[PDB]
Amino acid sequence: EQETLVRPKPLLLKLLKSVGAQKDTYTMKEVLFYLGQYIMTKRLYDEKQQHIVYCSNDLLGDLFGVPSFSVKEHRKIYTMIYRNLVVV
Amino acid sequence: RFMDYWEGL
Repeated sequence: EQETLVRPKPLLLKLLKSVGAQKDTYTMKEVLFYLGQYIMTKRLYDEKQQHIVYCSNDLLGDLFGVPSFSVKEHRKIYTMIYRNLVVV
Repeated sequence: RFMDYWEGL
């Protein structure tokens, strides 16, 4: 169907494990959900403009390869996430 | 409201 099964690379797995359960494979939906929770728990967003995330000083910044991004940049977020996993 | 925006992905 439309569901996507994935296997996160080492660093993304570390990211995911800090807020969720360890699994051999995850769905893209699960990954997106956990990343949101990770960003929230670490308060990486701007309190006064919460659709803006600054990740340069965080593991997420190392994974995505950018200092910051807007939650509205869907293509960017999806492509950056795909660059950190393998589709099964 | 971060979640409101994140829900859009």
